Amino acid sequence: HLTPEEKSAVTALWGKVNVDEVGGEALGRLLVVYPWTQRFFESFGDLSTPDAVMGNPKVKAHGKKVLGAFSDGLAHLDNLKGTFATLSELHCDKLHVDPENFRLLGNVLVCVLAHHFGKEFTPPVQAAYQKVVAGVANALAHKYH
Amino acid sequence: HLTPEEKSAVTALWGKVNVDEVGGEALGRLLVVYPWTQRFFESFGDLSTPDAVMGNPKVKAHGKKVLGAFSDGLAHLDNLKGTFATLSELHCDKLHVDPENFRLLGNVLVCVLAHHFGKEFTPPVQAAYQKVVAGVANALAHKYH
Amino acid sequence: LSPADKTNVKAAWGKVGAHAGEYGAEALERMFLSFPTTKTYFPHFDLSHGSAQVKGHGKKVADALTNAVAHVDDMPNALSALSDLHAHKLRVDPVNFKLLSHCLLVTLAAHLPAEFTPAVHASLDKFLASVSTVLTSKY
Amino acid sequence: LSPADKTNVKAAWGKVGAHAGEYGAEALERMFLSFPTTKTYFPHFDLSHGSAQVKGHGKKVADALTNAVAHVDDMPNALSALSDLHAHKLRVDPVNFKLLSHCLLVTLAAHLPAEFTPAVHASLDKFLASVSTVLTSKY
Ligand code: HEM
Ligand code: HEM
Ligand code: HEM
Ligand code: HEM
Repeated sequence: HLTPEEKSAVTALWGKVNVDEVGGEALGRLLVVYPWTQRFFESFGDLSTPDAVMGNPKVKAHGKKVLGAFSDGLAHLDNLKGTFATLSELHCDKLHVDPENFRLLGNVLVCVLAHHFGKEFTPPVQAAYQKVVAGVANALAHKYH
Repeated sequence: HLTPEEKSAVTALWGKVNVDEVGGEALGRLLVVYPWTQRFFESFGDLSTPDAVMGNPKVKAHGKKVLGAFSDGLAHLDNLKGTFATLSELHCDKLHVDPENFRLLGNVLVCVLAHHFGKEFTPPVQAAYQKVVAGVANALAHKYH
Repeated sequence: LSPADKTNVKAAWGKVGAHAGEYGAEALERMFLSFPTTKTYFPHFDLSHGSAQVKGHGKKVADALTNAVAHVDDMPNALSALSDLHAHKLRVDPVNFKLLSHCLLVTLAAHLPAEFTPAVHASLDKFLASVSTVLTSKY
Repeated sequence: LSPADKTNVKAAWGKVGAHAGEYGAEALERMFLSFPTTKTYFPHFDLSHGSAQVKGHGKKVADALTNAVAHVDDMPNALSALSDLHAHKLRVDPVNFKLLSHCLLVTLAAHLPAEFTPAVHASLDKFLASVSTVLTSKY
């Protein structure tokens, strides 16, 4: 549940987001800050140091796909379950990712947005984004419910 | 979300449950095991010792109301959101209970059932009850989403 | 742990005695059925009911917990080797330690009705959360 | 904390300097707006944007964190009085310490772009989780 003001503030800031770099930074920081997430990405190569993680080309490329799904979600806020149906099935039945990790990635993305926009990422702007990431996490965890 | 076998096993055991005592024991144990929950129940009286908590008449009376909502949920498993609509609004907007505590109460209830039934509370029986308590916790947290 | 909690844990574990291994194997079986995501950490294991591998592993878990009860004042040192294994080698998600702790509590409630009082339940939850904190310390 | 984490925390907090109080007040404001459940702990407070009470309380939080950085090897002893207040007196739900820690990280990311590297982000998250563990130790 987003108010019309909150919806317009989220959409306005998202149009300024560099998709080619924000995604790679959010995925990279999840692997560095929460090291247990690395076991799901063994086939991505060298993840031994923070510098090796941030410089990994497979991490950067995958990050773009993650942000693409978030963009799709922002275009269909009224129907999040439908927009993430197959992705929920993939993460649950094939990868077996604990749903708590969806909340962690959402929070890391919020940190990355604050880092990229500075004082433009105001407390009301953060409040609306927290509602979005929680909605995305809940829609991804549906096939577990 | 429950198989016909799981549904019959949950229903059979629930008919044996003493509503007048199981509810009071589940609510009492939440207050003893997770002491921060006591701040929401200050007006209930003496909560100084585990024996004072378990013997408190307001804790016992309130526990019956909690179990009554769970019984209602078991009768409407396909529509949990509708069955808990106003209760979700109450816990969120009026009481401001963090949704993590709904999971804790669900888990404490599972411990109380195992304590009361012993070897009859088998691992497949627990697995079906875990699906139920998770569903109830999720339906109560809807007005936050 | 507080002195009241230490006394409750030592008294409850003394009653468990020679059945610790049995309770450990049952707690693992309860975890695999209730939370299927936990099964991915054991692909090399026979996970069927009454498995010899699950019985053998349940004994090892129980032995580690029995050693933690005896070394309650020096838990980080006694469980140091297990922290490296679970966090560095196996990369066990911290949420899974809560799932196993809950299943151990359900197992004890079903086998020790006279011992599983609200006070003892609270102390055993605090002991298992301390064990979980030590096993995830390398994160 | 590991030596690498201690060095990262001391270096990042040194750059914060005289602005700690300002960052503390902003982190609280971010928490109240993003997580409205946290507001119930402050009914006696003016919670509007730019509140003198929020500014004053943000300074006290920042002073406690600055003292924790200086006593990084002896955190349970330095923060002992604060544990009794938050757990016994105020009965603060443990989930709220995670919510405030996240809001402090967002505040630092917005004000220190050159300093908030992935390595420093990881160290500050570990430091705030250690502070939270000490403040909830009485549970
Ligand atoms: C919470 C937001 C998340 C979103 C929106 C998301 C989205 C995606 C998307 C779009 C894909 C691509 C699927 C394809 O191309 O067929 C993907 C793959 C995957 N995701 Fe996520 N994901 C999220 C969280 C997570 C988390 C928390 C983990 C584990 C820690 C995870 C692990 C994976 C893995 C392992 C793959 C497969 C990569 C491969 O095939 O090599 N995801 N995710
Ligand atoms: C998760 C399962 C839960 C269910 C099914 C549940 C159900 C209920 C029900 C039916 C009521 C009665 C409302 C009325 O009579 O109008 C109630 C009241 C309340 N619940 Fe819950 N509840 C749950 C969890 C919690 C938790 C975890 C907390 C806090 C730790 C909580 C705190 C309260 C409080 C403070 C009240 C009001 C009591 C009063 O008026 O004095 N509930 N709950
Ligand atoms: C109460 C917490 C736990 C204790 C005390 C515990 C104890 C142990 C012990 C003693 C070992 C054997 C070490 C050896 O032989 O060198 C072990 C192995 C292992 N544990 Fe845990 N463990 C706990 C929780 C977990 C959890 C939550 C998981 C994941 C769901 C897990 C997954 C494993 C795995 C995969 C192994 C290796 C099994 C093998 O390859 O043989 N453990 N654990
Ligand atoms: C990083 C974690 C935290 C630190 C370092 C911290 C620090 C402090 C300090 C230094 C005080 C003042 C103590 C005094 O003057 O005697 C205080 C008071 C208080 N804190 Fe915290 N705190 C933290 C987290 C929290 C959280 C998460 C909450 C609840 C959401 C909270 C609620 C309070 C309240 C209600 C007071 C009393 C305010 C008053 O009545 O004046 N604190 N805290």
